[PDB]
Amino acid sequence: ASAWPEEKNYHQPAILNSSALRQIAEGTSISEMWQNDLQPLLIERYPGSPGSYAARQHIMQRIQRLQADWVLEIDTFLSQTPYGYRSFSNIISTLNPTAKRHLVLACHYDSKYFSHWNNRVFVGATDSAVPCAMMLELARALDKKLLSLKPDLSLQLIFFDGEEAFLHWSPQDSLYGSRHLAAKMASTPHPPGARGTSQLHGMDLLVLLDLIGAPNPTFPNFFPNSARWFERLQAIEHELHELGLLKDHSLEGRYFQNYSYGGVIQDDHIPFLRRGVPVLHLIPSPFPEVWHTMDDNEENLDESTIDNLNKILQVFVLEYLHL
Amino acid sequence: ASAWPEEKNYHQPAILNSSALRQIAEGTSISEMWQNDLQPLLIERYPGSPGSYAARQHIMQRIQRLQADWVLEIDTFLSQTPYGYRSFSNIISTLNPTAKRHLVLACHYDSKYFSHWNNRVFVGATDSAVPCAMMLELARALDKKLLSLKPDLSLQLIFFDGEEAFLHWSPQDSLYGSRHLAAKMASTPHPPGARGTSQLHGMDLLVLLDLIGAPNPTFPNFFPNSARWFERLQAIEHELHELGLLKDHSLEGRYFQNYSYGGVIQDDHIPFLRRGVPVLHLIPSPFPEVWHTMDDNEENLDESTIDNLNKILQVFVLEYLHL
Amino acid sequence: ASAWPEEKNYHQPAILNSSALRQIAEGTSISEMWQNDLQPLLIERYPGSPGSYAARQHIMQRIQRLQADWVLEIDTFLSQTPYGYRSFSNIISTLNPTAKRHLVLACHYDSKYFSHWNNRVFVGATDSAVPCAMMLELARALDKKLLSLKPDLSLQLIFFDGEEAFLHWSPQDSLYGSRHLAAKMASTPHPPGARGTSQLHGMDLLVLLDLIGAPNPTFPNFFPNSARWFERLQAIEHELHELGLLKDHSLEGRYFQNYSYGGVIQDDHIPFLRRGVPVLHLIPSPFPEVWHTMDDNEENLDESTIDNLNKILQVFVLEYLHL
Amino acid sequence: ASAWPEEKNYHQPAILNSSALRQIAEGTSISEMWQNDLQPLLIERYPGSPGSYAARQHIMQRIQRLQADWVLEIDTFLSQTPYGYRSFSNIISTLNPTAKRHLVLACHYDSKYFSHWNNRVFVGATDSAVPCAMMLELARALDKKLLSLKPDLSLQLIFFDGEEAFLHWSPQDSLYGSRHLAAKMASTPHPPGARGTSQLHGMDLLVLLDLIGAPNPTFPNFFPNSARWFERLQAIEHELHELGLLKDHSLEGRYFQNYSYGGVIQDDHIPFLRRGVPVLHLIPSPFPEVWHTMDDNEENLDESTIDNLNKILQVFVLEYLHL
Amino acid sequence: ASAWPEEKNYHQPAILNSSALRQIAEGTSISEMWQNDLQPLLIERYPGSPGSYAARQHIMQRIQRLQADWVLEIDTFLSQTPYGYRSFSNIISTLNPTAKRHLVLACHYDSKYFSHWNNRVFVGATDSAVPCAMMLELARALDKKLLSLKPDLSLQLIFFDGEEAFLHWSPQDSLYGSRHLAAKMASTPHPPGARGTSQLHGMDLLVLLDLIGAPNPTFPNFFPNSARWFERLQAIEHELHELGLLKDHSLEGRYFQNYSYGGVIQDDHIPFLRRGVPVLHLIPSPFPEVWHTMDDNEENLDESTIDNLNKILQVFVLEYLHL
Ligand SMILES: O=C1Nc2cccc(O)c2/C1=C/c1ccc2[nH]cnc2c1
Ligand SMILES: O=C1Nc2cccc(O)c2/C1=C/c1ccc2[nH]cnc2c1
Ligand SMILES: O=C1Nc2cccc(O)c2/C1=C/c1ccc2[nH]cnc2c1
Ligand SMILES: O=C1Nc2cccc(O)c2/C1=C/c1ccc2[nH]cnc2c1
Ligand SMILES: O=C1Nc2cccc(O)c2/C1=C/c1ccc2[nH]cnc2c1
Ligand SMILES: [Zn+2]
Ligand SMILES: [Zn+2]
Ligand SMILES: [Zn+2]
Repeated sequence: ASAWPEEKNYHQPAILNSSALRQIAEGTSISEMWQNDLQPLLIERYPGSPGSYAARQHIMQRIQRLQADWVLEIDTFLSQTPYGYRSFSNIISTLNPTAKRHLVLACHYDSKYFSHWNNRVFVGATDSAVPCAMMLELARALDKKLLSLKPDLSLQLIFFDGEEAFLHWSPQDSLYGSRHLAAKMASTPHPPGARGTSQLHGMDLLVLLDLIGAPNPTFPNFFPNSARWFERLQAIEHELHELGLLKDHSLEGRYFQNYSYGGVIQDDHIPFLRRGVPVLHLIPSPFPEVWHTMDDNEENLDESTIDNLNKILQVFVLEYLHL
Repeated sequence: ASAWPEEKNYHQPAILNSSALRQIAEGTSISEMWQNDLQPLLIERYPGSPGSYAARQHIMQRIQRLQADWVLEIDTFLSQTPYGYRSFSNIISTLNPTAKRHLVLACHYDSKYFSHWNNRVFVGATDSAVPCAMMLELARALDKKLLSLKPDLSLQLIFFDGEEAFLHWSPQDSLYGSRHLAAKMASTPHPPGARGTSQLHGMDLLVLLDLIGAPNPTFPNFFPNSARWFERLQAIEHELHELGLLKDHSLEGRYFQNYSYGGVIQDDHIPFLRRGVPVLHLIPSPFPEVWHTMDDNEENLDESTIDNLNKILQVFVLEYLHL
Repeated sequence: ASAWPEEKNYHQPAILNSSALRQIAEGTSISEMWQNDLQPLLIERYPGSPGSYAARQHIMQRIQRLQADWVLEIDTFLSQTPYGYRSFSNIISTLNPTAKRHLVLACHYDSKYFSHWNNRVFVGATDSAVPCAMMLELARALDKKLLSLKPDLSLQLIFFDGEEAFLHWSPQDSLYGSRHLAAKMASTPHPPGARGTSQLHGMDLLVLLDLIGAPNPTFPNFFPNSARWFERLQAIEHELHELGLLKDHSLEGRYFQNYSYGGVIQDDHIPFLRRGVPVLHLIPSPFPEVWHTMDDNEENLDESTIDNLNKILQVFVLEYLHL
Repeated sequence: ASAWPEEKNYHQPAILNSSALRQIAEGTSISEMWQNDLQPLLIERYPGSPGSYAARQHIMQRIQRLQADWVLEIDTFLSQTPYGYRSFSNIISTLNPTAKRHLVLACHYDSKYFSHWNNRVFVGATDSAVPCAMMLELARALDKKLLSLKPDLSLQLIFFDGEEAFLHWSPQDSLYGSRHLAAKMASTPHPPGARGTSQLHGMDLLVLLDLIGAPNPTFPNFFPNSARWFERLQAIEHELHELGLLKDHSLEGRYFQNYSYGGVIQDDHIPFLRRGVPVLHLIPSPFPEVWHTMDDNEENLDESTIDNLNKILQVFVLEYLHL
Repeated sequence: ASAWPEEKNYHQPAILNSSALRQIAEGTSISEMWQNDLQPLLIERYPGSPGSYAARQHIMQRIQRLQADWVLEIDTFLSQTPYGYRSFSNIISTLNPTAKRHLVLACHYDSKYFSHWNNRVFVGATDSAVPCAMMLELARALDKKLLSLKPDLSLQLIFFDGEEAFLHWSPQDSLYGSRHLAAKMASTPHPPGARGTSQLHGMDLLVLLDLIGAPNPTFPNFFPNSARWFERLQAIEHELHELGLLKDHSLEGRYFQNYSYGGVIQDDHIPFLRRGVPVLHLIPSPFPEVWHTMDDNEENLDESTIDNLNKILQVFVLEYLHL
């Protein structure tokens, strides 16, 4: 072995000064997101649907148009399901695919499948369209600072397909895209040429976005080995606050509260967690009230909470990457 | 047929009086223990390592020098790993190894393997040198009373090796020591000649110590089939306090708070829980802030708390045995 | 296929008005239940025993004599245990077995096995003799209304056998009755004739009653996919309070409090949960103080709480069933 | 545990006098079985299909009409498959089901699915329509004698559904009818009321036919626990050959040759074999030139082979049973 | 999915004229293969070793210089072993990779590991150097005719890696490279774009050469799904002898001895077998006397057998592609 698989345990962020926090907050627009990034994602988009494709395309078009040098893979692939073999398509977007080490942001871009019911269709605006767009926006806003990557550490985005069960939740039916990738990754050597290290050794932290966009969200600290990064999220919230750069926000309705969580939620982090990647699992607890109902729509999203999280998330990242 | 494997559900402590308690609190010396028992254990001691043999060795010397008739074993064994085959040696000390029934205290004596960082070394002072020292001090301090063991019950210690993961947490990369010993014990008639009962039948209660020594520990009540025993710790802690025999201690920071914990922590109790041994898992929640950092060192141990838990554990254990 | 299996996902209660609720409250008798439904069952009744058969007869008898066209079946089977192959018998009681959708109420009629000790016997009053009697007392109290059934939806009761471990709680030694019937039903097409849908697609909801009986329960909201229905028991609890209809009750000692839970409890629901049946697990957290003690007897049951739960549950059902 | 489930190991044939053998070989018509029991099933019959339902009904026509008190049970059921849950229906015809012990003859009434090709359809003459017809022709030919069952033994036919793969052969995609029924009978006390003796116990021996009906076939001795029962066929072939009653039959081309076999064949006996039911697996070895060909049709059946095997078999049966 | 996946089942060879056989048999030179392909590969080449690279590199150069448009992929991939992780590389030479249906030839190119014994080194000449060679030679011999592929059917060579155990042969420790490719192929839509047909579905038949190059070898016919292609290897054998294009060859020691085998040989075909690929396993039985000995070397190969085979294969292939 070498020892760069351990740099991640000692990596510390480069915190920002008020002046620079001001720039980031100004730097993101929730209304360009609602419109250019998000509103096209609010379609049925279950696996194999024409929405999976148009969403898939959408996602790319919007990255493909930034200036940073995003390398875009489509891991199309086949997996068995209760209704038989079916075709899935993960989207990986990478800066510096040799960037030996990577911080990874991820969501799922699929939407559960439901029959239409009294003319209503499920689009998951929280589950998980807001996370997709949040990621899209982050690329957009950080684009100029992200150019400065031509520590051997860059950023990677993943939009998994196939997160939701088709019929009914169970290990055998769920997490199609991330069960695949987790494993295809553990058996790809990194960097090219390596001999005992995989692409999983270069995932410093997997930051997973799930179920985001409802009001009054509260995220637990799930794992002890990413706690310190959670504590950063706390602090970034507290300070963006104390400087007036959050909207409709108060410390008694914080998002990241130093309460921990008992059990585990299953999600696209599990395939990775179980292989030892450190996961920062930004899923709120309790779930949104509209969870897995046709009311998980745009009408019930909370614009101001998304905007605040964009700013929190964009800071955490630049801080982690020392940009 | 004998039903002695049930005697454990109806087992009651013989609770102690305020003379007795004063006497115990008197005859335990956090400062001897710190010098004589724990300072030797504070070295890189991952399985393999010279540390490991030193510690193994240390542990046995300080037991061998006490008067009661301890019987130490060194189950050394092979088992597969991500880095190929490797060798582990558990330490089992036992009084009265025909004591049909045994109360068992236990911990792990390895230290996790970490490369060296800024010429710093991971030595695991709470994970888990302190528990090991605590156990060794308890045998010391109780020695003259343990002699009494020449209800057919006695005490037994175990110091597991290979609790930690070599690479990354998983069923397959962890608990090498305890997984091994739980099997070998499930398959060993107890008592010699028995036909249907294994040594696990003889394990009353497994008290397992992990992650002790940091300030403001809070120990959940994890299992309903050991919860009256967790009540006794609550009650011991209380009296030793109302009697003024704890140091820097207040009830607003009790250690045993009647709080119930969601999930399961993974640890050396697992192989014995899933086979039906009761466990009193003295691990705190949340873990210590220094967990699995190079800061899990001696400078960050709280003498006073460790000393308080000695008294508590020592009294628990005498009450269990009726000494 | 047809979409009726999704109906459960949109199904609303037919909430009842004050006068209706006054009627229901007056319609159930806790003492009748106690005398004629529950005292028969407080015997040693573990699988095999004379108890098990006496208990089994007793249940059907008491069902048999009602006016609604209940269809009792037995389902004797055989399963391996750590003492060999022993023989079990589940009780099903169905209304309108052609009712494509059923709401299911279920509990467990076996008693854990213990050696007599001090000439006492484990009879499992809360675990789970009381829940059996409540389901009984609901079939009686609601009989006139339940007759109306000659939305395609009716009610099944299930009394499971062999819930408890024979020696030691493990996946292998536990839930004999429910792992049997989960499977049996997942492989019985429903409605007869169908080609893609099982008897489980026609479980709207499984209400599992376990460990009810003791003073001061608190029931957590275990699952998001049944939370709306937990909320309804919150609403029922409230309104029946606001109206005088509960005894020795205060809202600061509510039964159903919006408190979600950490890790999963294992119980007859699991063979169903993981096949996708939404579950409502009316078990308390913390368990009763008498859990698996000989003291789990008649003397330690709060008749007054059980009465209050009888009423809450009886309403919950009429509201589901639109009676 | 009791005796009778061991009788099947001490069981001996009533070897039959030269004369009666004539009556037997005289009372079976090959062309009645060809027109009346066989040509009906020479149709597409994969499961679910119209052919399936037709065949299942044809089979019953014939059994139902014979004088003996055959007890018919369809066993419909559901199971997961490479195209999703699908439904399956075994057939079981039983005499004296109170008869604790049953000699059991079995085969598979489905056809394997193929697209069409050349406007040609796969029908499974060998695999396994002929096995089926043979069992019918058998129950006819012997009905007058079977009638005598009003040792506690009797006979049972079983036609399995869904033995063949939907897609490709795998333990997950095959033997749907036998994996099922094995389990259903493993879990079924026999005789009614029993507490340790399943319905497999009373399976004396399992004669499974398969791919029968091409010319010049070879049946290896497969299992030691039935080689005694194989030797009798070897003996039965001989003596019927020596006595003139075969047709077109060399002894230097016997059907039952001494010649053990190396590996196993996967077939509807596995499930019943893993659980220790004595099997007699009349499948040829090799397989017919036509196997899983469009040509496995009626033109390439040899009337004489089949007629030869109906004689052997029916004598095998009557000897086993003491008629 | 449609039906082209079934074309194989009905695919027929374009048998050859005795004019052509000569034309072909003339066209292979056992001696150039012997100094141009075979000898380079006779080197230590277990996985990870420089000989592994040296051999891999040799394989391609030769295919590179060929006229056809062979498309060599390189499947470097990482897997777990008893010595820990380690890297591995499979070679995939393909033609018309858009050819939906392929015929596939394979062997493994690694060599078992051994210590050095009295100055001897293991180079599995039999195992399986010759096979790498025989396949290369075929690609030569026929290139001009392969050229004609620009039914949608073509050809593919696969040289696996890590076929040989590292230590003690076992499922977990063998076929590293083929287990990895069956899975990667199982999950890769073929053709590009499809929605339920994998790359395995294009494998019409996998021809697997192993342990070839001793004298007088008997290849059994292992599988019924491919016996009709074993018979073609007879027909071709037997006709080339009587035409005299075989050397040192009697028809009293034919290789393809229509003789059936019992059990299954574990080898690289297995992962492909249990996913339903049709396999023609050309591994003699018994294995060479040299097997897994220092003596499995050039000295003990039989130039004449090898050339012979070299001729049957090439014919078989030409007959499969109709060329
Ligand atoms: O999909 C699901 N079906 C369920 C049925 C019963 C209980 C459950 O917890 C679930 C469930 C969980 C879940 C977890 C993360 C998710 N992210 C987006 N949708 C998400 C869903
Ligand atoms: O070793 C570990 N690596 C992890 C990565 C993510 C989450 C985790 O809980 C762990 C973990 C757990 C753990 C549990 C009990 C222990 N006792 C002593 N060390 C202990 C460690
Ligand atoms: O049976 C059990 N033996 C245990 C030993 C240690 C820890 C445990 O949680 C259990 C346990 C659980 C349990 C769960 C649900 C039940 N419902 C009725 N009895 C119940 C018992
Ligand atoms: O169905 C099958 N598809 C295969 C593909 C490759 C190799 C094989 O051995 C098989 C196979 C076996 C088989 C076994 C018993 C049968 N009884 C009736 N049809 C039968 C078929
Ligand atoms: O590797 C092996 N070790 C064994 C030990 C005992 C019995 C066996 O059949 C084997 C064995 C089989 C085998 C199969 C294909 C091979 N190709 C090259 N080596 C090959 C070896
Ligand atoms: Zn640790
Ligand atoms: Zn219980
Ligand atoms: Zn070999």
